[PDB]
Amino acid sequence: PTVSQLQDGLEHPWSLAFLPAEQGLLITERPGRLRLWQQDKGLSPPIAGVPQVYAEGQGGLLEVLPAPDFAASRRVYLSFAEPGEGGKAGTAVGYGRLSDDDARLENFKVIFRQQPKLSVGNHFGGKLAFDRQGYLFIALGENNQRPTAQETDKLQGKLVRLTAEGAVPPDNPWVGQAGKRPEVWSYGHRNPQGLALNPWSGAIWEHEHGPRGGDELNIPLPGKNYGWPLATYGINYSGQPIPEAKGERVPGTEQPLHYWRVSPGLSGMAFYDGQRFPAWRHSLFIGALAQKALIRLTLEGDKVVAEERLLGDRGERIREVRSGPDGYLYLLTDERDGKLLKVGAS
Ligand SMILES: [Ca+2]
Repeated sequence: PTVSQLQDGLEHPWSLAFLPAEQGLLITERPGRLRLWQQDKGLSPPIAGVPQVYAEGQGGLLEVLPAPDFAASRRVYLSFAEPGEGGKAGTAVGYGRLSDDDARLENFKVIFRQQPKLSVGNHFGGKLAFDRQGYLFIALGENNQRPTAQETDKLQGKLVRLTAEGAVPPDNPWVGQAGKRPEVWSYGHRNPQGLALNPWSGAIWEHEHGPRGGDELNIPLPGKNYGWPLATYGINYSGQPIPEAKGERVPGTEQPLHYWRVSPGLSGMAFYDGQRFPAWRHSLFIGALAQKALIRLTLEGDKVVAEERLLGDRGERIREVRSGPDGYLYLLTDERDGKLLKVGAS
């Protein structure tokens, strides 16, 4: 593949999002800054009005996602780790309006908070995605408290579906059910760092880290249990089993679409529906942090039929993957001197 380094000097960049036409790209730096990159103008100073964050461990400023109607509204959603009571943090999601001159995020306000707050630095999740109807999906980790992913009254280890304003859609699976959070779409997730709308089927797909082994790709269905920590393809970091695990397959829990017994460290995900590189059409691209590579899965409908590895000689932790309107892939690398990369098939 071809690789062009478009920008360096990004401190642990986490998310990118394209703005319309040639207006550029927004990029988050996990320590807590939002930037705008454009091909002629380079990288902006930090944009004003961004929330303060819990910038410890894996937390900080996470996803940036312009609203589907950004051209009209200039609305920009952000996810981030937010401090709370008792010195524990949790994920939060809000939005503001990017000013006409790109200098300031105006009137930022939180619309959703993970509760309770249980993290001391790990497993925020944080990816965001809109579906075809404009509903907002939010992927949440279990804050490193493994059993809470199974608990229906806790927002740990859940995929959440909200309206554009953060309200609960009345057809969410748990609405009206005692002891269950009505924001929840699916449960039993560990630490999801991939979330994307399949452009052909209209289904949200998700991926998540396993512990020592067992990273997973899922197609999450409403009200379904993805099994963490009762079911897993991984073990604990010590080499002992995860204490709560009953098996790789556990009845009443849904299997992953695809799994990796040796964890690449999945991060970022994009379906390729461009015209520039026809050989890449109907592929799903996923970053690998630990294995420092880009994964390409060939799809036949909902089936994964082949797995390819790219960029394995570059030595960069791939944190973010987006399919650009110009037909190239755009990546961020997770390092102190983090990079924005433009990647093509040849
Ligand atoms: Ca699972």
